[PDB]
Amino acid sequence: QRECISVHVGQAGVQIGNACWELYCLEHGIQPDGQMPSDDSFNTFFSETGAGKHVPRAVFVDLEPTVIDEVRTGTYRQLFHPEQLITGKEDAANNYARGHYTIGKELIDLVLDRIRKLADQCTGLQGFLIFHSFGGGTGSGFTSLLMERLSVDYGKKSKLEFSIYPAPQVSTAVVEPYNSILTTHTTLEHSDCAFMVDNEAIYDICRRNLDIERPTYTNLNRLISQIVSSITASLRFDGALNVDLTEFQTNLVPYPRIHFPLATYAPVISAEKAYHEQLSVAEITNACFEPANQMVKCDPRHGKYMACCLLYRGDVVPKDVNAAIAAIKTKRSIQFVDWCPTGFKVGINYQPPTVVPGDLAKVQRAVCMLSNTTAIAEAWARLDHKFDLMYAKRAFVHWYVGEGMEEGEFSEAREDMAALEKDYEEVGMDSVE
Amino acid sequence: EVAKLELEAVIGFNGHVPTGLKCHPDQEHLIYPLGCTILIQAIKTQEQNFLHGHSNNVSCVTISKSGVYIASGQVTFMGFKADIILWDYKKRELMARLSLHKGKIEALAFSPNDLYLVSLGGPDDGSVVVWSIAKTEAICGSPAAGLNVGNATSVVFSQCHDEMFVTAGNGTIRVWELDLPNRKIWPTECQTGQMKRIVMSISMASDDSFFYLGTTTGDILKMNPRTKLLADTGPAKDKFSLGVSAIKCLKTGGLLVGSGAGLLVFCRSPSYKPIKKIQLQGGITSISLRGEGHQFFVGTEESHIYRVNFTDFKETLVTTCHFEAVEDVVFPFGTAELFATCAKKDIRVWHTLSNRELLRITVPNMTCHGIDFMRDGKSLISAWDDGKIRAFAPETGRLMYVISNAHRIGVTAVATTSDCTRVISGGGEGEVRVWQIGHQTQKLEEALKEHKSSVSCIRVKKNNEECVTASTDGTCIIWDLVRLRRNQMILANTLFQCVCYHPEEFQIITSGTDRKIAYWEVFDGSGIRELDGSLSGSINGMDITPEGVHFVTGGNDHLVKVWDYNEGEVTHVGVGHSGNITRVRISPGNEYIVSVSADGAILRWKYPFPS
Amino acid sequence: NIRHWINPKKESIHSIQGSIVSPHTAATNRGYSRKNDGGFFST
Amino acid sequence: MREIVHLQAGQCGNQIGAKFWEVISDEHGIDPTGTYHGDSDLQLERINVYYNEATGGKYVPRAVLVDLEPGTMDSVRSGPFGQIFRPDNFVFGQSGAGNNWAKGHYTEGAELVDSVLDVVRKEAESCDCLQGFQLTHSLGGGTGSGMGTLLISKIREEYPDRIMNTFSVVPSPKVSDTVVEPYNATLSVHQLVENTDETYCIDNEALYDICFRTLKLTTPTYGDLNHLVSATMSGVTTCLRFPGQLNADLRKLAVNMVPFPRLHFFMPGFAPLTSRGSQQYRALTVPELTQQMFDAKNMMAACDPRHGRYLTVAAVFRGRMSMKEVDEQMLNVQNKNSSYFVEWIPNNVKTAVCDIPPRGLKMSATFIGNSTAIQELFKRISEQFTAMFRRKAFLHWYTGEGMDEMEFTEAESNMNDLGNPVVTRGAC
Amino acid sequence: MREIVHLQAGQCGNQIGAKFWEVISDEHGIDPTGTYHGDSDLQLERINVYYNEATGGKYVPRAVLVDLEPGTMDSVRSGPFGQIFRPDNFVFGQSGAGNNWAKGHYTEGAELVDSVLDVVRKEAESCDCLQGFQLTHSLGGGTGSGMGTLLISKIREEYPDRIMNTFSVVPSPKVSDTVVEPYNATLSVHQLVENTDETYCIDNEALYDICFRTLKLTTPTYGDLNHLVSATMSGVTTCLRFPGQLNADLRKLAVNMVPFPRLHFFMPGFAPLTSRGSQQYRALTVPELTQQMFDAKNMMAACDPRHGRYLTVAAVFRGRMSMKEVDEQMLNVQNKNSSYFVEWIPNNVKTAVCDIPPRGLKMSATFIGNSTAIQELFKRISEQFTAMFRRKAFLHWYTGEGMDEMEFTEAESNMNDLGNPVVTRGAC
Ligand SMILES: Nc1nc2c(ncn2[C@@H]2O[C@H](COP(=O)(O)OP(=O)(O)OP(=O)(O)O)[C@@H](O)[C@H]2O)c(=O)[nH]1
Ligand SMILES: Nc1nc2c(ncn2[C@@H]2O[C@H](COP(=O)(O)OP(=O)(O)O)[C@@H](O)[C@H]2O)c(=O)[nH]1
Ligand SMILES: Nc1nc2c(ncn2[C@@H]2O[C@H](COP(=O)(O)OP(=O)(O)O)[C@@H](O)[C@H]2O)c(=O)[nH]1
Repeated sequence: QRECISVHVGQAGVQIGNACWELYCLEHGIQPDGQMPSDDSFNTFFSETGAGKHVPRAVFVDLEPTVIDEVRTGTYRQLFHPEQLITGKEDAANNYARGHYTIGKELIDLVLDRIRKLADQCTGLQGFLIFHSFGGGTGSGFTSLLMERLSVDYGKKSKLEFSIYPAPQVSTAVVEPYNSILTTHTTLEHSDCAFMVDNEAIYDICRRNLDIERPTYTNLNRLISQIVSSITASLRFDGALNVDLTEFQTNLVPYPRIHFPLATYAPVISAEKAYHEQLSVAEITNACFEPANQMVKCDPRHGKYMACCLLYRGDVVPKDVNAAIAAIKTKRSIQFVDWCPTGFKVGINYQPPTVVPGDLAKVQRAVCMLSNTTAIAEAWARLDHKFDLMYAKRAFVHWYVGEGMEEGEFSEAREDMAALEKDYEEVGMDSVE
Repeated sequence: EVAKLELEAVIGFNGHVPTGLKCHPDQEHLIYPLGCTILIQAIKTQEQNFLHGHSNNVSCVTISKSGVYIASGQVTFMGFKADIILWDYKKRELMARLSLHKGKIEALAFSPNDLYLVSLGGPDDGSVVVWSIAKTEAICGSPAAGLNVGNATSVVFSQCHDEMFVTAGNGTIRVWELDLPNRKIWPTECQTGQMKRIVMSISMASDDSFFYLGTTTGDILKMNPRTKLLADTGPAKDKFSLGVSAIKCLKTGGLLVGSGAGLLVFCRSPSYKPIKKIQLQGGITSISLRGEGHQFFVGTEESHIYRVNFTDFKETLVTTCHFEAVEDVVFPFGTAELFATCAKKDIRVWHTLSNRELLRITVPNMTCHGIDFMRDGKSLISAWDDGKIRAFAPETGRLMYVISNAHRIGVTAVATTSDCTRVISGGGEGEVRVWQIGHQTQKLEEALKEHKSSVSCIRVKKNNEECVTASTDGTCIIWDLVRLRRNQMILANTLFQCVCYHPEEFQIITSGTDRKIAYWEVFDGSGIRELDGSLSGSINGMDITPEGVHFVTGGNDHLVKVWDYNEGEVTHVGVGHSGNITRVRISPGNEYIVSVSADGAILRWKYPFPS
Repeated sequence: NIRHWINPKKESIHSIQGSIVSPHTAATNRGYSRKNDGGFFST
Repeated sequence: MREIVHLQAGQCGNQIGAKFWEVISDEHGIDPTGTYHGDSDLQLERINVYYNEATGGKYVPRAVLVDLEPGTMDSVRSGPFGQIFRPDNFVFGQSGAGNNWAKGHYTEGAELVDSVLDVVRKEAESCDCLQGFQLTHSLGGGTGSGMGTLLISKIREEYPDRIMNTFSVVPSPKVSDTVVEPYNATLSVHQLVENTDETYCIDNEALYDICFRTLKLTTPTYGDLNHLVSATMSGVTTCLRFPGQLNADLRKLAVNMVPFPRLHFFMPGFAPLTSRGSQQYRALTVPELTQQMFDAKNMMAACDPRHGRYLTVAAVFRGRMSMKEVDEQMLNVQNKNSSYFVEWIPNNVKTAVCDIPPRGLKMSATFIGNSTAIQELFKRISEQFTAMFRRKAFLHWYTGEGMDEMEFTEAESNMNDLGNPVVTRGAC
Repeated sequence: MREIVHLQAGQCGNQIGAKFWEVISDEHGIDPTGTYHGDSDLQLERINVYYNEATGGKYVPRAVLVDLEPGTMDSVRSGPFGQIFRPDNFVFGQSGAGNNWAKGHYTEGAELVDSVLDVVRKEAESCDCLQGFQLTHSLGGGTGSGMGTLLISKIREEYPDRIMNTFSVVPSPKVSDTVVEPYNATLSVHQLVENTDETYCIDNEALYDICFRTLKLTTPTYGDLNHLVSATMSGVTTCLRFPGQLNADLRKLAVNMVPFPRLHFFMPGFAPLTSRGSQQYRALTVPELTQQMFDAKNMMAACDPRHGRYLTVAAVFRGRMSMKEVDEQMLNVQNKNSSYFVEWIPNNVKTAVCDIPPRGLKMSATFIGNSTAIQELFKRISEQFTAMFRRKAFLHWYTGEGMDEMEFTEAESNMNDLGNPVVTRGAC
């Protein structure tokens, strides 16, 4: 009854969604055949069909195969309808021009057609959850074109991203600042809330608390999957504070442009550290507020917390939730913005977090903080500085302009980012009038 | 005192050795290699005899034409010398301990009239060496290959005189001639025009007309030893798939060729057109003649031994084995004449009295590390290095379920409760994950885990309330399968590879890399005693009799010992294992003992006590 | 006579989905490190 | 689904491409007869990158083998994996190479190139979608220098939207195998500079040094010499053929590698390199793979990176491995060697990972580097050309076969105009 | 996590280290093959102090072997524990050592030192917290005299926060096995003073004194001499590899035994040393360890400790033993032999205790002492220098290979200046 469509664009989107649906099938007790062994909680992320097959409400888009083919030849081949997995024929090749101008048109009509066909088999659609990076050509250009077309066709809907930001230190590609600047410039006016996840901060988390020494990207994608499975948990189960996507939308976005929260999680403990720990409410709230479980590499003390929502999941009591929030509002290390005295959105659910065969521990409590803070101004600024240093003397510009890109959109993307940093500064300082 | 049990049956054949399975000219005995020994098998009366003494796995075996001398090789360690043990047959003794090669022995051949032996070395040496048979020392030798070519892979003598070595390999076809007056070998290269082929199997005829080379390119090339130049080439079209890895030149006119896909073809050589073609599972590695050549013996690389007739080409599977390492054998609760063995690529069930395969599951390349039958006998649980726990059908081989991504670094041990509801797993990371099985669902109850290393074995109390998990970090935990936590924790200074409850459940018996068997109390986890049990080698695998008087052990010392519980001296002691013993099991009827090792050998014993 | 069941999918030894093995042998962690201020890791 | 058309030009190119085909046939599981006998379905899943499907599972590579003299064709056909090639796409010519660029380009190459273009067009038409062309040749000498660059020109005119990789053997200063190598390499580089999107210079001296010290070989022959070249062949196209986290194909390597269209001259590297005796003492792991990858002795071209600033770097890893270890080690090398990387390009290393390593190993790493230091090759060739051209020596054959002085002058001036940008970015 | 990079220079240092690796592999349970065949798990926990890895747990030491003569490496390879070292760590040269400090320091030694330092780095950045470089050499002679000090100078320039532990064999007063040992010793101490933090003087006459009077052997061998030297090698470093009460590693030893940075020349001793006959009449306990460890008979440098006061001393014990033993007896010694410890420093005795003793014993002790008695060792070499420098003999190779008279005057002046604090602090 309260459904939202998942879109998975790029290799990051496809692998994160692989981990996501791996979590979702064991959450709602669905075997990887579509059949559910022997109540409306499955209707939101799965769709009922005769003989009990439960098809996902997901569109896996990738401009190049073998990443979709991992799904089509893996253990989840029968769960997905084998047309929803949409493949191109050429890799977009880390290029926003290829992603949005030249090879996006051979699939945008098919992707929109299947978005429409999945949307029509839906009574109350709550919106879109879109998984991509600010990186590769597919995950930048195709999601930019998708935001364009979804703004034209379903403009009143909610569009929430779960983006993989380029890390300020480690990165993946040379062309990362170009692609990131272009996708966020084109997507600033059409994206409505973008939850920001950074791989180096996941690295620090899984290295420090989760006791893994050499994990691949699969653990990172699973940790993102838990965050999305608990932002979307109250419209699936029953609690006391029932929170929805439009609730998060209103609560996290003060200004029309200012819509970039960071997602953080409670215990990422790996079960040789859990039986020796209370795992209560106050200490996991403190752990989320700690400036080390931040999931993008920025210091909150180098910034201002401005609006946050706590999503408590499991056996939680509202008095302890209130006590934790009252304890947080007193400490001066975590300081709010002076014009927002009510800066907390509380949403609690009665479903304990599941365990997938994986590495996260069996816990009875979890918290996701989704926090729109000014401290990601710096994280925008380092990538802008990289953009300047690489844009000084036409590095890799000919690759863009030879595909259909106009040189002036590099410029207007740069001043759009300048206006975004100016808006962050303008909302930063305290009121004096 | 120290008695011997009985050698009932042995199942094993190392088919990876090129020119392996042979046939002595007594027409009634098979010479085939397995592990660090060579097996004598009489075909008609079926008795097994062992050719003991090699301090590593075999690499090549050959027999003299007269049929009174046998030679074998080793795969010994890097830098250390290899050896050839020059056996005689009629009294079966270690006659000579030839040793020159800084690597592995890789080709061996005896002269037509037994005077000389040739010792084409390994991929570190690349040398030909002649050893005389009368004096049993070497005469001369040289680098086998040129410095612009690869290495030599096979060597052969002549058939009418003692002077015409043929060495072949990675484009290194040479016809060497001995010069025993001045005691040196003369090399002569061969040039096959523009052809540059890689040779695996070499042979020649009864007379010294031509010698035949089967190549990795799927063609057979005949070469004239005298004039030292190629003559004819193989099937221009329809080249043999993979490559001709086993060739034998018959006396009359013809050739037997065997591909890497098992394509045994009797061909004749103006054109090498297939006259009689037979598909055999496994890559044909050895072709031997039963005397004149009316019956053959084909040893495939999948450890399948075939016996065919030349007049009609009909096939009799006589010995099927494990082609890689075995890791577990189990018996169902009840009948003792069916036992299941798992391996590096497959799980097979065996009828015991006939020593014969009955069902094989051939999950491709991933290693199983343990199996166990359910108490009701309707599914065989199998732990793979997939991280998965499969449930195969006990009669037809079907996936009833696959437990996906269960354990991170593989699943090493499994056990099943008596109520046929819980399967306890154990993997590399040390988790003792318990899974509940229903009609169509399987769930993770709670991940019991304290261990910091692999879980070697898991045993379950007959009340299915207690379980013990031997771990390779020196810990045995008495878990508690009602409320799912730890009761007692035995800590030692070894790596446990085998744990076993007392049959009426007082003390756990543990052993491993300490070469020391230990009895452990389960009240506070104290040590009752600490007795010996291996001179040099980790002891891997134990099983108590159901009565509770004697247990059986076998480890890296290649030798099974049956101990008493109240006592603990050696009662009876069996020998004959050609490799590292990985498990031992007593039959539920308390009649037989089945011992599985790492060379791929299934040995059967008699449990020689009525208790 | 011998019954078979070849698995329909032929997997590979490098596409498996677990945690990758430490090159330092795990029981007696050898090349070895600590965590950022201390830890005996997970194996 | 993407595929590569393989071309072999010259004796050097034919032997190197042959060793490529042994390596790729070993990787995918094709025996010398053409039958698929592998062990994993992932090899057969993307078999249509190099092998056209034939009748009855007899997969034939999409390689066009061309030489101006029918002597190397018989060697390749009579080699081990010789009955894998189609017996019809062997385009030869009953003539001589001459080791002369004029004879290979404005003469018999120009009258065999119609047949070659026909065969390459047939192979490039037997396509669902092609990604581009790779050509193996040697600039020093004939056939590959003249007719190889001619075929490069015609194919670039015909198909302008496809990626070209040219693996070119370039002469060394310690030793030369042909006295007109400076002229031939000069006129070949003049056409390589504005045509191909990726060039891979392979130097015989540096490859011999790799065979000396890293491999500890006593007599590395040509078969052992071109094997590493085939390894760095397969490294750049691995993720096109095999799955993995963070795939990378030729086009994304190009768009991530070259900041300017003229600067596309690389130097390759393959770094699970262990000697036979020292293999048992190795502990194969990501940090020492990266150490051997960035060590200035595995470099396939005879140009030291310590005398230049890296413009861009790419590392295509193969094997099951930790990308914490990948990202951390690439930032360790980027921060430890800060003066060897250009400061105007941040995060100037591309990372690729594949699941499937080469057979007989567990973990491999193919290094592709656009460095400054290509001057130590190009200025060397220019110095040899300047010393030889002033006396009008070894040149009357070039003029008699149909060339003028102006094209020689244009070629030398174009290497001066090619060395100018790649030195002005060395001082920013 | 603390690693030690082990360096072997010269013939003497090569055999000393090629007995140390056997004794430490006997302690750690490693066979000649390289795998672990031991009894207790407590060995394998801390073998990242001398041993790097290989696949399959086949442990390989982090020793860089170097000598200018390629004949000692053959003996090391053919020795008992020879197939455990890296063959790429066998850095040799096809030249002559020549027992010549100039020939080892300003020539072919300096031509090889770059290839040596490459391997040193390849062992150094493959660590986590490197703390110490050990170097085994002989002061009298070649290679270890010239190349040893050159390597120490370059390594100290590269890594200025890690400590040098140089086990140097000084010349003996009774015998000389080379004519120019005074020249080599003077020139080598010239760089040893301002580069190293723990210099350990080993004297062959003192080793014969121990092996004849104490150990009571009839036909001693250099293997036995290097065995006692290897015993004190393992004794100094035992607190890094084995747990025990009140651990003290190398830097904590150095802080307690180096009062002034010039005064770092030590002289060691090992003392569960009994003859095969008189093992029966020992009383195996701590008081005889203390006497046999403090006496002037087990002192491995042939300079009598009764001639000069102990400035500082450490005595690291091994074995399951309570601290009544230690604290009671070293306080007893400090109180009653009060005139042999300088009074301006109270309690100049350092204690450490390890739990596991060496194999085959129960309780061992390793002396290290900063004494005044090294004044005689350096003084004797000073007159042996000035006996030959005045006549300018044995010196034309020194001038011919590129040195100067002022270098010799500076070296002798530095060592004569080193003779000053050892007499001023002896005389208060
Ligand atoms: N969790 C997760 N993140 C990934 C994965 N692959 C890539 N990423 C992130 O994505 C960035 C680069 O890959 P993408 O931007 O997704 O590339 P793409 O969107 O598929 O576009 P193309 O490169 O043209 O195929 C990296 O910086 C990673 O942080 C993945 O498999 N799992
Ligand atoms: N790496 C490698 N280089 C080769 C091989 N064969 C020849 N070369 C090189 O090719 C160069 C000359 O080839 P070339 O004369 O141009 O052959 P052509 O094109 O047929 O005329 C020589 O410098 C050789 O070093 C090979 O098999 N491998
Ligand atoms: N402890 C020990 N000392 C040795 C050994 N071999 C030689 N020496 C000493 O080393 C001194 C000379 O060595 P040196 O000339 O420096 O060796 P070289 O320079 O490499 O030729 C002699 O005085 C010996 O006493 C040994 O095996 N053990």
